[PDB]
Amino acid sequence: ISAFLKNAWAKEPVLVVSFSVWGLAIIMPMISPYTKYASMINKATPYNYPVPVRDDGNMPDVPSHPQDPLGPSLDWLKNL
Amino acid sequence: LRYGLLAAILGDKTTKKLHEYSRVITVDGNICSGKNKLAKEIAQQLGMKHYPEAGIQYSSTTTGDGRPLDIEFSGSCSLEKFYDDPKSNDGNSYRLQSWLYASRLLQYADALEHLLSTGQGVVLERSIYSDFVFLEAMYNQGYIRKQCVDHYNEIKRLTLPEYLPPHAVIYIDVPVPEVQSRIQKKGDPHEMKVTSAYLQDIENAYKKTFLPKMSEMCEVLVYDSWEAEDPTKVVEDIEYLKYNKGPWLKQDDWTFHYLRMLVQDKTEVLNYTTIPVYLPEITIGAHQGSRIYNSFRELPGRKYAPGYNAEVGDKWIWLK
Amino acid sequence: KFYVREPVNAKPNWLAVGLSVGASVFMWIYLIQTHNEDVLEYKRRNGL
Amino acid sequence: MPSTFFNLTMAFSLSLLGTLMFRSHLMSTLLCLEGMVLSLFIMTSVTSLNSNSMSSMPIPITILVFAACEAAVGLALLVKVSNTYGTDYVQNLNLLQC
Amino acid sequence: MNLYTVIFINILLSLTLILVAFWLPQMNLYSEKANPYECGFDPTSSARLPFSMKFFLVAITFLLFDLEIALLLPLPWAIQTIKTSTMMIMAFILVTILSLGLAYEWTQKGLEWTE
Amino acid sequence: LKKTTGLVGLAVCDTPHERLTILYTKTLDILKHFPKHAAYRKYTEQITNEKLDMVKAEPDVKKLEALLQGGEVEEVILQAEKELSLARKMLKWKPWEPLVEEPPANQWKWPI
Amino acid sequence: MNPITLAIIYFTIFLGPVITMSSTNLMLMWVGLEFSLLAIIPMLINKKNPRSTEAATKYFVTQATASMIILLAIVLNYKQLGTWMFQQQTNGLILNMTLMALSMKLGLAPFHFWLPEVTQGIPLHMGLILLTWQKIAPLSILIQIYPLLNSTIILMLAITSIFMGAWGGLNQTQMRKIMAYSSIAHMGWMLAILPYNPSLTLLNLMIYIILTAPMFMALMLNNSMTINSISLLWNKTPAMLTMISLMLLSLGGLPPLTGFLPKWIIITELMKNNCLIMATLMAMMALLNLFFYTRLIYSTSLTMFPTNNNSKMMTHQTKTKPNLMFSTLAIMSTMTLPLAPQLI
Repeated sequence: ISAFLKNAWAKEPVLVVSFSVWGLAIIMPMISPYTKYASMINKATPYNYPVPVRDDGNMPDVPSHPQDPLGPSLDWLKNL
Repeated sequence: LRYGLLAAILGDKTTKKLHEYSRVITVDGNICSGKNKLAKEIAQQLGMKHYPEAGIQYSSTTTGDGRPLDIEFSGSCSLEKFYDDPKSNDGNSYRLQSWLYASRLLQYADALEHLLSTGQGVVLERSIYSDFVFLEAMYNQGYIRKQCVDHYNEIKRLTLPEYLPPHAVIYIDVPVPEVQSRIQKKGDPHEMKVTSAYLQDIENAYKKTFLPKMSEMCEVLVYDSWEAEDPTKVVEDIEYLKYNKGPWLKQDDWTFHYLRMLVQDKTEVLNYTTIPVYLPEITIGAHQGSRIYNSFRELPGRKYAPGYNAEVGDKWIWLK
Repeated sequence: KFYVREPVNAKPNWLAVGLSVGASVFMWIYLIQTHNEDVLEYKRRNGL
Repeated sequence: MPSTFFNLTMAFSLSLLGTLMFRSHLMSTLLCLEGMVLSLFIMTSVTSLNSNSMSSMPIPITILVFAACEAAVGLALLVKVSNTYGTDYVQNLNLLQC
Repeated sequence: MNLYTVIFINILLSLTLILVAFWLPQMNLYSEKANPYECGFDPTSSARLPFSMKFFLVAITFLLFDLEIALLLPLPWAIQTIKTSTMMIMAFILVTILSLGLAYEWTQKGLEWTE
Repeated sequence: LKKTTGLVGLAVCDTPHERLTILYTKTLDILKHFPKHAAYRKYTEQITNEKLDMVKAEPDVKKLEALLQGGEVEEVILQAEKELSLARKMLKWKPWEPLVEEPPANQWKWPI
Repeated sequence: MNPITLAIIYFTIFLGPVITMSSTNLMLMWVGLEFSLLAIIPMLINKKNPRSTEAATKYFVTQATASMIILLAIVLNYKQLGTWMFQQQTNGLILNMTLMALSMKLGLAPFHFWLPEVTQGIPLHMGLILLTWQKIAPLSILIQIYPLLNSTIILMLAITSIFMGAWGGLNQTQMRKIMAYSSIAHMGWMLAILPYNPSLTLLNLMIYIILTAPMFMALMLNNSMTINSISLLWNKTPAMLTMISLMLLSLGGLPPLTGFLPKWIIITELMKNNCLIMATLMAMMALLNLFFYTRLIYSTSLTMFPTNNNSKMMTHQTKTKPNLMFSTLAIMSTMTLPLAPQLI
């Protein structure tokens, strides 16, 4: 009903804008490709000490030093 | 699918049906004034439904076979007995008046249901709003007692405030001498006994309590007899009446829905006319009551529910 | 023909009648099947 | 902590007493109910802060939400009482004795 | 402490202004002067009589909306969560519920003042 | 159909000719109850007959208004209703009767 | 009410007790109680007359005060034990406060005065809701803490409720007030066995509901809100007299009818627990209820009071009100004693 939508735009633009922004707020998170990083950054932020684990030889993937190649990497955030 | 919240949700809205001539028009006047002819012509010309004045047999004619029933079933009252002995001792006067008010309330419920369901207006001769003139004339002439008047007022207070008033009221003013002359000309052996004081009391009530009150909320049209004749003029007045008054303006779909639900259950409509106020004029007594009730339930087409009487031709009972 | 206002229950609600009869038949069939299956399971569990 | 909680308990008890003993105004009783709510909210907040039970901090806010809803309903009833009688005196509200 | 000090200083400054205002000017008191004001004619009734409120419904709606603000205010900390999907769903649902309540009142004519 | 009358509070009628005929006929019918020599009866019958003949002759609303010389057709309808009500009031006032009472000797003498 | 409002208020009414019954957190149980309290008031004050407003205000003030006391108990328990649930180590005074506040919400004597008035002031269907559905949420909390309740407090409340209901019902010519006092008596019985066997409390609740709902439906059939009004049943709707008589006698507790089983089994369990004196007093004073039910039976079914002339117009009309539920519930409430072992 483009005629009705139009009359609404002419007489009551405020409500038309309100509903348009409502819809855009609902939609944009789904469409956007950056929505994945919103939670990844929050996970990356370290608010608590990373307690080390006791080595036992069955831990080939968890690094031993902060500057080791292994472990999670934040270069994706460094160049976002 | 009886009307209900489900039907209202799925459609069947009153405001949708209402049109220009979806009104309630009430014709009033003293005895023998032309109400019947005026109402019939107004209804025929405007397309509305005519409702002949509710009488002692309105309920019986509207329910069951449609035939009138014995007076023991239809109220144990008699207009002829009222006119012959107005100051009886069995309270025929007040019994008749209360029965007539109950019949008028039932007819008003029927009319409102018709209007709300179909949107077609209704033309009624007198109504529960103007019924009290006869009671006031009775009390003024001494035919009834203050207790009877109090009981009538209580039932009216319990029942009347629940329904919308008529859109338009049309009062045919004819003076008492002409009322008397018309009664004599008609020649009813019992009606002719009416005293002129009783008619004057009816006119006094109509002109003192009714018209000023109804002017507050409805559209009132007062005519003399020479204008009541030629009903086309009355219809021409109604056709240009502008309704900008009364409780009909503040109604909406979800007020018409509840009014319709009230008016659709005739049992609920008459619930309060039967309050247990033990007025001797109206109290029956267990023995006579049970006798009459059993005799009534033994009438054809009354033993069971309407769709379940094999004696009157009802069929498929075992699957209903 | 008799009632001025045609009775509200002039004819059977055929949908209601059919559904009620079908529901009763289904209830009985399911009940018998359940009883037979329960007896079989009970005997199998208890070794006849 | 202990003295504070004792004082809060006594304040709630005083508000409950003010609620139980009427004084011819419905608004004053509604205000006493609000005072009881306030005391309970302070008690819960103090307990959560003292325990460092951060996961129980939602509950104080829910208390306020529901107390506010109750207060709104009470004020609507006050509006109805004033419409019916002209004042909020509880003396009038006695039709149901019979 | 730095806050109690400044608040107390502001209170004391206001109180000193009040004290000067009341104990400096020359005062001449009589009933005609001290009587209430009303455009030069004596009031016909007390000001304590009931004063009808035509926006009572909007006031009791404002209470609920204020509690809605209470619920919405923790959002700055909420957005710092790893469950951003849940936080967004909850925020959107809450705001839409508030909008639906406002719209229902609007349509039913609750935002209109009583006459 | 006129979108508006120029006058606030006066709605536009969709049946001007029918309404005017109704009101003029009612005025004539009520005047039939006046005494024959009533000058009000005579003059009002003259005026109403002339206006009713104009309404009968003219179908177009604009030219009907031009003929009636009464502004808008809605104003003419209003004046017809006023005339009918005035006739009803006069039928009770009975002003055709002889002067109710003469003035004192010099009640209207000016300069005194 | 329009459909949106009806849906949104009935859902809240239904949700309150559901949230209370399903919640593990005392605060969410309190939230359910608040849901019920807030959602029911509009339906009480729906008709908008001075009596409706008075009943709504009384209900609101009483129930809000009770909810605040319950929340006090919850918060003190949280302070004591660092948990949102009553434990075996919860303080006796905290549990007593909770019991007293929930008994105030229910309407158990001496916290019973509000109940008959609020019942009188509201339409019949609202009274049905109030006396049936609204009792589930407060009772669920008690049934969750039945190992913690004080037998002395509960038995004092129970016997007081029995006595006050029995004596109140005697003096009433109003059917809604009689229903309220019947509610008080049956709630006294329900609470008497809570510390010992809450399964019997649930059984008594179920039988009470299955008896009360049909009684209110029968009352609504003709809006019989008085003994004189109900006496005209022999003329207005004769067919219901037998079922009304049987339902009233079952509420009273005559053996052959189902309403006996709650009292019988509760007396059995109380005696098993050695509660002879209280059981005897309760069973003895539960006969005033039979008396003021038999008075109703005399007025309605075993005699014929005077009728009105206008009731013939009533007789003329056709009626469609009694649901399929009335017959089911009435038969289940009267003729189910033979199946007693299944119920327990």
